[PDB]
Amino acid sequence: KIRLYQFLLDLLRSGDMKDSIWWVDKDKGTFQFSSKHKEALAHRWGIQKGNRKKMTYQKMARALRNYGKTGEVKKVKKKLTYQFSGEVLGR
DNA sequence: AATAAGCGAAGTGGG
DNA sequence: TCCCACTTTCGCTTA
Repeated sequence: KIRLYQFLLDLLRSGDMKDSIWWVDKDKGTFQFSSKHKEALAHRWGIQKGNRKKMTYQKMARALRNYGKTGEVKKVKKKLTYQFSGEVLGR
C-alpha cells in the first residue's frame, strides 16, 4: 500500500489534481493545498487506500503531522503549506 | 456567531 | 508480541 507522502509526490509530478495541490518552490520541495478544493484530494487518498470511512482533509493532515518527527514532510509556517525532505525528493 | 486552519487516546492493517 | 503506517474520534486553540 502506497504511503501518503508518496501519494502526494506522485500527484505533484503527474499534475492530475492541479486545482487541489501545487508546488510553491519545487526546488525546495514546498507545496500547498487549495483551500477550496483540498477535500476532493483527501477523498481520493481514502479511496486509494480502501479505508472504511470517507477520508477528510483534517484526517489526512493529521497523518501529515505524524511525519514531523521522522522528517518526510514538515509543516511550513504558511497556510496549507508543507515541505518534503530532500530524502523523499531524491527518490 | 460562523468559518477555517492547526493541534493532539484508541482502532485497523499488514506484517 | 508488538511495531507499521496510518485512521478515527473528539475536543481545544487561534485568527
